[PDB]
Amino acid sequence: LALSLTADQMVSALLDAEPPILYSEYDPTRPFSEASMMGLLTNLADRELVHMINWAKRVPGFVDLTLHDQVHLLECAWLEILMIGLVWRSMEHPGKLLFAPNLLLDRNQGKCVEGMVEIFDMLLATSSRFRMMNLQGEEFVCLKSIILLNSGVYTFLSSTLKSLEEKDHIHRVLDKITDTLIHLMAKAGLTLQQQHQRLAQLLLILSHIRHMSNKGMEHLYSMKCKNVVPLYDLLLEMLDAHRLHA
Amino acid sequence: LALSLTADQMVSALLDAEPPILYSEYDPTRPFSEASMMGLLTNLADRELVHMINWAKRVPGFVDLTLHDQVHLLECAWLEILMIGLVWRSMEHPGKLLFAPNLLLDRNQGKCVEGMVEIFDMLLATSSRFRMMNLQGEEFVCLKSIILLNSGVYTFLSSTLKSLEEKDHIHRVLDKITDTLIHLMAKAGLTLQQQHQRLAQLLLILSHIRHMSNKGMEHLYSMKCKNVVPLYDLLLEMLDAHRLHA
Ligand SMILES: Oc1ccc2c(c1)CC[C@H](c1ccccc1)[C@@H]2c1ccc(OCCN2CCCC2)cc1
Ligand SMILES: Oc1ccc2c(c1)CC[C@H](c1ccccc1)[C@@H]2c1ccc(OCCN2CCCC2)cc1
Repeated sequence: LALSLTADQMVSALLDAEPPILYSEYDPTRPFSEASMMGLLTNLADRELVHMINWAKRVPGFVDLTLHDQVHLLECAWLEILMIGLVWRSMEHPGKLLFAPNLLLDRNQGKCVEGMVEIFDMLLATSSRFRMMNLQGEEFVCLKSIILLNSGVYTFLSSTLKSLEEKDHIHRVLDKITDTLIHLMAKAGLTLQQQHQRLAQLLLILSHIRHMSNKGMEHLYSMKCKNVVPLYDLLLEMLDAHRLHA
Repeated sequence: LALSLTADQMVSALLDAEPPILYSEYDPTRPFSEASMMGLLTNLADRELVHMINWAKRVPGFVDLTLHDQVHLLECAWLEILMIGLVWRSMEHPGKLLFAPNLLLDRNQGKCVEGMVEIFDMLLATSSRFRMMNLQGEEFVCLKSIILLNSGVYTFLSSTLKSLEEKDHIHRVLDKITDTLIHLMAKAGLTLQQQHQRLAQLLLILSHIRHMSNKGMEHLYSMKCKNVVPLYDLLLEMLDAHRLHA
């Protein structure tokens, strides 16, 4: 039961749920001139999405939702989630984006079309902002979970009784995550004022993350495959697990 | 001095700053068939922007910024600000959007191209959400001010000393607005837990507002004039006031 966790248990569950850090797939003994940067990043992102499913299923309360609802939330959120992870791992790399341990790019490497130089700079500024806030790992996992639960919660196109229950559940969990962030902050010695202030600062950054995702989606839709499985459909298949591998 | 206001003085200043509610301009004795819905809404939005300048100049701390910074924040925020106002005035109109007192549209009226039916539904859901939260007028003016100050704050493309001071000032004001929201909430009788929870719920809605603005921008850019003054430029002229009308 997600609504029964204590703050410590919420944090411990998020921390234990973290996905791995993957590597970009390229021949390191090959000229950099030769790689397609978008190809690299597309390959990486696509591998990260499988692990994002496994992560999401471990976010307390997520699998209490309907399959359809779980797909919708991921369909709305996945790009924000890739981005907040990128920005987290880039904190200790001022001026650079740590896409993977073997793929650290500066803004000059974002310029090869099109494109990214816009998104690049925005991602770097957000990384800068987290650096300046001394964002902690325990706060980061709360925020990534909040994105998962929140990004899609006002675009469910139903007001069925089931859909009211789904939303109410999501709002309860999100409330629990707010309580957890506040707890982390009191435990770190912050005054109540600084607690409310820092909570607000962190949530306000999620709106820049939304922006960045929308801008990035604009680029990705402007380059979309034709006779392909819709994302909803890829998401649904990865989420719609059997229990034969128990 | 904005940083010296009490919570009561912040609220009183925001409340006193509210823009007027304008009317759509059309011949009411003329078939509805004949109006261009986008034409109506474009005309209205453009009139509202002048008043948004006057509003913004009254948001404590805003005119302490540089002219360039004030233009940037408005350039990033203006569509979110029109939208949050729309959603506020639509609360008491379930299923309808109160663009103006003489222009209340349901989702079926959003369908005449293209387009809006997407944006329409999103705006209605946000209105629904505020209704369900019993959003208060005093909270609404805090949130609209937060959008003004926050939407553009991580896309200033400078790290000059002046630009560090600008950002620090913005963050201080935003902090003051957080304190004010918390104050409103304690004064309304909410427990501390409910205070943190409600603060987080309200700020999380700002990310849906960002989304909606981005989607709406996508539509507006897909219909842009050629030999026209850039928005930055229109904004700069309206903001770059003389003091000859004292
Ligand atoms: O950790 C990460 C790995 C890769 C990335 C990011 C984080 C941040 C956004 C990047 C981006 C750059 C330019 C334009 C848009 C986004 C890029 C990235 C590249 C490609 C992506 O998408 C490819 C399409 N793919 C098919 C279904 C799932 C997505 C996603 C993200
Ligand atoms: O209270 C309001 C008045 C009008 C509106 C809104 C709020 C919410 C967004 C609406 C919208 C509908 C469809 C697509 C996009 C947005 C529309 C609106 C229409 C047109 C707009 O922009 C016209 C361009 N104009 C030139 C410089 C300033 C903007 C803005 C908003």
